[PDB]
Amino acid sequence: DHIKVTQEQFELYCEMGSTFQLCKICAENDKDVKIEPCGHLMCTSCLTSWQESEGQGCPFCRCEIKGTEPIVVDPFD
Amino acid sequence: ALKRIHKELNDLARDPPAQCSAGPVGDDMFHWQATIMGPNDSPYQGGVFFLTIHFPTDYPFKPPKVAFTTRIYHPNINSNGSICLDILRSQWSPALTISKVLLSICSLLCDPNPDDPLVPEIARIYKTDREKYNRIAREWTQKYAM
Ligand SMILES: [K+]
Ligand SMILES: [Zn+2]
Ligand SMILES: [Zn+2]
Repeated sequence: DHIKVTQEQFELYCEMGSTFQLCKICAENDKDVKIEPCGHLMCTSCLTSWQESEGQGCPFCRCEIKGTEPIVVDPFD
Repeated sequence: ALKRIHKELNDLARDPPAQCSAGPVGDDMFHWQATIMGPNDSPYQGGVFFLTIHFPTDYPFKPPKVAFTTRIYHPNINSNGSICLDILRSQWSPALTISKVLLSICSLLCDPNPDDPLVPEIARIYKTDREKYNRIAREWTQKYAM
């Protein structure tokens, strides 16, 4: 499943000094995984480090993870 | 942790919080300082409060440690500047920005959580005589925060 950054997403993140595709937890890797039902995007090692740290649920909202969908984000450029 | 701390510093430059600032002390990226203006809607109005922020090596999977430097009178903040706030312990999530932490601390100055106190005697006064609590909080602001 491929997600393409839109122009407005690209503008938004530029104004914020970043990119949409960047994982905002580590600010290092790009987002590779979508958490369900909430839909928060992050990289896999952040999900892993969160659980490894005893963190509960989704690293964003701490909601139960009912699913994890691999994804690929195509930068706007 | 470095990459995340680095983006936090950029985010504060891009979008400076209202009545809040933070940044590293000297050459150590893991020890920052913060300032908070006492919210206008509270007994801390007119005060300027200084805080320390220490990022642990496993940040952001563990919360930063945040404490007041400036003395303050408040049910959730003790004489060592320790802050009882849920997002700094059990409610922490890695996605919280320093900016949101500071804003949560300001909300806590406006609206204390006296049923989960760090200083019981202050919480008791807050729950019972609010006019008195306000009076004392202002005097402490005036004494140590101005
Ligand atoms: K930096
Ligand atoms: Zn990540
Ligand atoms: Zn979530």
